[PDB]
Amino acid sequence: KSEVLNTSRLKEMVNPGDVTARELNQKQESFQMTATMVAASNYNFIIDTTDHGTWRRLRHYRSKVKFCHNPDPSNPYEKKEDPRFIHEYIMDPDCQNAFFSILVYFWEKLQKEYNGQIKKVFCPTIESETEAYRKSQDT
Amino acid sequence: IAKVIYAMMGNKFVVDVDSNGKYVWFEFVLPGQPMNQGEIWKWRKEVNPDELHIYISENFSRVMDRITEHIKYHLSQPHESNILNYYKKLLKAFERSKSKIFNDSFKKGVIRQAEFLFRQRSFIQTLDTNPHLLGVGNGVLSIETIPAKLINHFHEHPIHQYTHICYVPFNPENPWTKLLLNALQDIIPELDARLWIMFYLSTAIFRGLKEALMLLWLGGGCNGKTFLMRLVAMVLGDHYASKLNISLLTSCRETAEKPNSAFMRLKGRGYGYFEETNKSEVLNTSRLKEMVNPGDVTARELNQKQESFQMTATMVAASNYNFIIDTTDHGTWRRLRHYRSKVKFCHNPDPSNPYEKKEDPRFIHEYIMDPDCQNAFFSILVYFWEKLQKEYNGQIKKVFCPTIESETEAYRKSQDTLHRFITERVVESPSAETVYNLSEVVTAYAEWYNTNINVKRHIALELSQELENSVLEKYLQWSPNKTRILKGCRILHKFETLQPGICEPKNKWWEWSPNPS
Amino acid sequence: IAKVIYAMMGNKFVVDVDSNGKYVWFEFVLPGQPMNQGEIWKWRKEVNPDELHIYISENFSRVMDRITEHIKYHLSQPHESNILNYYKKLLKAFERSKSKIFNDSFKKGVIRQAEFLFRQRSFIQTLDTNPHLLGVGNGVLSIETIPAKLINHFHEHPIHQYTHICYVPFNPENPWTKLLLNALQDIIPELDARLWIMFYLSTAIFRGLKEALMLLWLGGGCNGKTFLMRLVAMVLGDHYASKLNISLLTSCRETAEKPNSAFMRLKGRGYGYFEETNKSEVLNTSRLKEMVNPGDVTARELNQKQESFQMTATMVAASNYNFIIDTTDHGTWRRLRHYRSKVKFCHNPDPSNPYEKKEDPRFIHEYIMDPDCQNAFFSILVYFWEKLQKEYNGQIKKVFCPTIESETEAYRKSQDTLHRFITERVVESPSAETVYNLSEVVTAYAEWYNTNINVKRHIALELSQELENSVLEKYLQWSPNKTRILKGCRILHKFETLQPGICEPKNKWWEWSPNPS
Amino acid sequence: VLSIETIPAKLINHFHEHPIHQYTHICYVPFNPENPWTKLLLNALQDIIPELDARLWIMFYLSTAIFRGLKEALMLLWLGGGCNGKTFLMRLVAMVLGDHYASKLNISLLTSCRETAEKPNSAFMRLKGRGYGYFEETN
DNA sequence: TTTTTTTTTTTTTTTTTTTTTTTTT
DNA sequence: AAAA
Ligand SMILES: Nc1ncnc2c1ncn2[C@@H]1O[C@H](COP(=O)(O)OP(=O)(O)OP(O)(O)=S)[C@@H](O)[C@H]1O
Ligand SMILES: Nc1ncnc2c1ncn2[C@@H]1O[C@H](COP(=O)(O)OP(=O)(O)OP(O)(O)=S)[C@@H](O)[C@H]1O
Ligand SMILES: Nc1ncnc2c1ncn2[C@@H]1O[C@H](COP(=O)(O)OP(=O)(O)OP(O)(O)=S)[C@@H](O)[C@H]1O
Ligand SMILES: [Mg+2]
Ligand SMILES: [Mg+2]
Ligand SMILES: [Mg+2]
Repeated sequence: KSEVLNTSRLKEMVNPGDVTARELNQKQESFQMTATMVAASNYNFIIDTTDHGTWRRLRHYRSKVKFCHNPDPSNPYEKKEDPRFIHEYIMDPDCQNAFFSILVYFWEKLQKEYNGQIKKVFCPTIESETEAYRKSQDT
Repeated sequence: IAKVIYAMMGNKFVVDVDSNGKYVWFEFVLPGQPMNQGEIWKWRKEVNPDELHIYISENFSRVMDRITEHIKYHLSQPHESNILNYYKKLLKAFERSKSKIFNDSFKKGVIRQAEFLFRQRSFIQTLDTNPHLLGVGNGVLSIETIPAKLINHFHEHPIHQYTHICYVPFNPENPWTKLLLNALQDIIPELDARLWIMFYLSTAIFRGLKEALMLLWLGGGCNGKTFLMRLVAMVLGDHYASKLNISLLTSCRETAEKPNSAFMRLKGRGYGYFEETNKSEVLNTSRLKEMVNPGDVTARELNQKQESFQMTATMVAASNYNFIIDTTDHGTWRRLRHYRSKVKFCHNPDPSNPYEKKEDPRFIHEYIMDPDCQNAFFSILVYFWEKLQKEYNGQIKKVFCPTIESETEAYRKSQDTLHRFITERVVESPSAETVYNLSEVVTAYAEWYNTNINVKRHIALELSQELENSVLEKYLQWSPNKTRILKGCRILHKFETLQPGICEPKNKWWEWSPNPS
Repeated sequence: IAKVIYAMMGNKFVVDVDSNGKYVWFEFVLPGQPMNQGEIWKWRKEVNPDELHIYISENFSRVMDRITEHIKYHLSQPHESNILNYYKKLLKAFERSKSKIFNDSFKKGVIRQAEFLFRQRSFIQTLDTNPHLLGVGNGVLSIETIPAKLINHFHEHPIHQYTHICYVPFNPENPWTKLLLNALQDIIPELDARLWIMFYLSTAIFRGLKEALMLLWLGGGCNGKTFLMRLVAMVLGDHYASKLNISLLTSCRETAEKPNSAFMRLKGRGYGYFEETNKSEVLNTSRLKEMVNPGDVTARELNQKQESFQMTATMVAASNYNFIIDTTDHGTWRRLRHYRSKVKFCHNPDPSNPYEKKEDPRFIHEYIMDPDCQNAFFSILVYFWEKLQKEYNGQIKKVFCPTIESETEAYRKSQDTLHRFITERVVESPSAETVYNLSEVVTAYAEWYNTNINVKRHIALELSQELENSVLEKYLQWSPNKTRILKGCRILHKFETLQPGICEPKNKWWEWSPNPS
Repeated sequence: VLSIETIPAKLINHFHEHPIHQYTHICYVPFNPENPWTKLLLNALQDIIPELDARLWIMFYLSTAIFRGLKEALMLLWLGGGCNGKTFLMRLVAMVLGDHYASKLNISLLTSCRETAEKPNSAFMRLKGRGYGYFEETN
């Protein structure tokens, strides 16, 4: 369901800096994280803060397609599921090869255009959906 | 010597490095050698190659004597000063080396050296990967093609796990098979439900990817569900079937990350069953969807590091108490199935109780100890899986059964506290309006099922939208301050008042009948 | 050398690999050698074959001497130039090899080499598996056929565990047997109950699958329960009996924490007992029915992995505090039997108290360390087991005893909080209408026994169906809003105002009397 | 080694065959009331407990501490106040008997209020072979 | 209830081996 | 000087 969270080890992983913590059964060595984070859910996240910096390093979106097994013409923002589309199509290595090619091509496009600055690109939906969250989530 | 031995008996031994970095020897079993029951025509794990140790001391001696004989024969023929000293020195050195093969330190060194020669890269991780091969007492059974082929001869399949249940082709004429079929028909009266449940159970033989379906059905207190669960688990074997904790799904409790030996279960297993519950159990997403979907999952080796094991076993949960489900998502209530039994065995069965019969006290205490019973059950399961493959091509969701998915949807119409409150307290009484942002309604609903159903921590936002996920939002506009105030209801308390506002099989049912069945 | 040794005395030793992957040595004990008490005619576990080391260093010497005579005897007879050098060289080589056996490094390698020759596959897991064989002080006891036969000579039974109680044929004329029979009869005045209890205790000697039955009996505060409980365990031995903690059966709800050692009892133990409790306590748990049933169970013990073992033992729970039973499962009630003691030994026994006698201070403090007491008592139990097999063919449920199952069913009519409340506030006062939905009846029933009986987490199921599982459903309808509103009755919390609306044996009882008895 | 098998007790200071290994470092001598220490202890002991019958009964109970076999189930607890000298008597016996046969256990154990689940417990141990257990004051 | 006990080591080679120079062929 |  919906989850409540605020700065609870949030900014420590948000920033590209360095943190450190328990290492299984040891003390620590170092944590230089470089991985992109994504958190998709069907329940609204509860945030209770007004820090400008936290909202600065945040993005929000909301998809509008909810496929149905009985899709009528009156439902434009949904279609028919393919049960095998998730159950299979991942086992075929050719699918991963094609997806990897797509990812490499898109990364090269990003490097060519905005030179590695993800925030340099402009998307009307992006930020707008994020500031919409800012407009919300404020008791 | 290691090279000679590898060239000599090298097709029978395989050495591979374990997960801990220790070399392990595997032996290929053949008839006519000391062995455990049911371990024929397939590989086994060996601590040290003992029979290789006796082999290097027994069989190599004949080759040694052949070399000695050849040397002596060459010495016999007339020659020149070469046989004066060279042949004699070779004979002396070879004689001194002959006894070396018997030395224990020498033998250990030879074995350690030949570990590298017998090394075969990429062997452990490809063990039991084929799901169409199942280990059996009389060899290996292949279900890749219909009909399934029993292999009792030489092969090259990487099969090591097994069960000690000998396999025979499905023979309905067997007395034990007929008795089991009749008993199974009696336990579940409906033909269509019987067939559907048997087809679902036959999927436990397979070990590959399967459709994400969960079976959970109710039954009588003395129904006999646990008999079927224990029988299936016994027939499949420990390596493929294991008894998981019913509460596990009901209560996620500690995270999988937290040391869990049950998390090390479901790895390679083909069966996991839930025991009877002492009472009704509530569960929702408490490691539910993780066990539901067939995707690969991690593997927390108790206190050790975090592995990843693929899960494919069939999960079944049987109880005499219902289970509390608190959710509305269609996806969760689309990979579940429900059924209810109707047989409550009695030791004084009057004619006025057709939906029950006399117990057999020895039906559970014994009748599992007979190996013939497991053979018959295994044949039945194999035959049913073959029938499913023939008809629906492995698609369990494709088979139709009217009584099933009807009890399931009936259960879906139940186990919904929100609808009870709706068509108990507000519906049929819309002729008023008292709503404080539905917050009063949320609190009333919460306290209502706190005493009515159960007490638990609440979140205001869960009903902030679930109210619109009902028939309540038929009249809900909002004030200038929004507040989404409902436009009609009546908060009712106490008594108040009503204020204005299938076909029976002919002789055989295992024959499945034609496609309509 | 190892080949010669195995061909010479190889039948006396067996080498098998343990579960941990370490070779283990087993020696068969024969009379005429040192041994621990009660370890005759059966296999024993030995870390190092010490008797073998002295055997290869002493007994093997004479075989060496026979070689020494043979070579010189052939040397004595005149021959050609072969005896000039051949016999001389071999004799020098052999005498050099003579002293090699007395070396230590040489002997270590011999033992390691002989581990392959003496290896016997599938030997540990088939040890102590036959339930009809019991290790006794004077050999091994077989209860396969009536009468039970004691084997005290050579055999091939794979038996390793034992108890140190020497067996003698049952003699009722023995003074210890006479005293034990008299005291035991006085302990339980009822003949039929005495017959029923002894038969149940007789199954403890068995080590195979048994009828699922739980014994618990009540009575006097100082009856003498622990005397009989201690005697059976002491006689039947530690290897087959264990002290079981009551907290395991009375754990709150959790199945097990990640390690568990107490539950790993009953692995080979054929008997476990439960003692007096601090106070009346509830025991309705998962283990209430999970442990009692003959189905196999699995658990983990710390470093030991999470394996399974068949529960094979008889459970008895004697106390003076009545156990709080709260369930409606007829299956659970099947496993349980109840009895009440009626003897309270007193230090001032007057004739006006026939249901008691004088204590014997030395009855428990001593009379146990005497081996003859154990031998006589064990004979009594063994005789009973043969007798029970003769009459009821080893079926404990089919034995008849009028006083048992009568006090038990009277106990069943108790420990029913709901039924007690039924004829307390609503029944006998049905002429009113003050019954809302079942939630209010849940609350009303909850608050009653909250102080009258105990506090408990009142979940919905306690009356969501028990209303139909009662006598109050005769008038149970639902409104247009459903709600299952009862037709109503005088709830009337509290009770204010009125409510409107055997045969004594002649001289011997172990003779059991004829079949009716 | 001191033998209490037969009356009177006999001391073995020569060769024998009894498998005994544990001991205490207190030398044994025949009981002589004429020793100044024997009189000194007896006088103080007599003053500690005034009643003759109680004095006899208590010390007869404590005399069983030498024995190491099975004993009748008797629990002795008694009340005092202030500097009553109770600690003196328990402490004297413990060292006299020695650690191999006497030991001190947590007073909480006596309370029995604490309950132990499936978990290691050490204070329950140490009672093997001993013949004397003494406690102290509580909160 | 982790917690710390449990785990998990943790000795792991070591001796030896060979030679051994002398001896005695 | 080479083999034990
Ligand atoms: N086909 C059958 N013919 C004869 N007896 C049967 C048959 N099927 C079941 N029984 C008996 O009826 C009972 C089966 O129901 P139960 O086993 O009591 O129900 P359950 O689901 O197994 O829960 P349990 O076993 O009570 S914990 C057993 O006593 C069986 O021996
Ligand atoms: N048949 C008998 N003849 C003589 N004395 C007996 C007999 N049976 C029991 N006693 C004695 O009477 C007492 C038996 O009752 P209790 O021992 O007080 O009750 P209990 O169930 O044994 O509880 P505990 O464990 O002994 S405190 C013991 O002192 C026995 O020695
Ligand atoms: N028999 C005795 N002869 C001489 N002095 C004694 C004797 N018994 C007790 N005392 C004195 O009284 C004191 C003993 O009392 P305490 O040991 O203080 O009290 P307790 O009851 O043993 O427990 P504490 O120590 O007060 S918590 C010592 O300081 C002794 O000097
Ligand atoms: Mg059952
Ligand atoms: Mg007792
Ligand atoms: Mg003091």
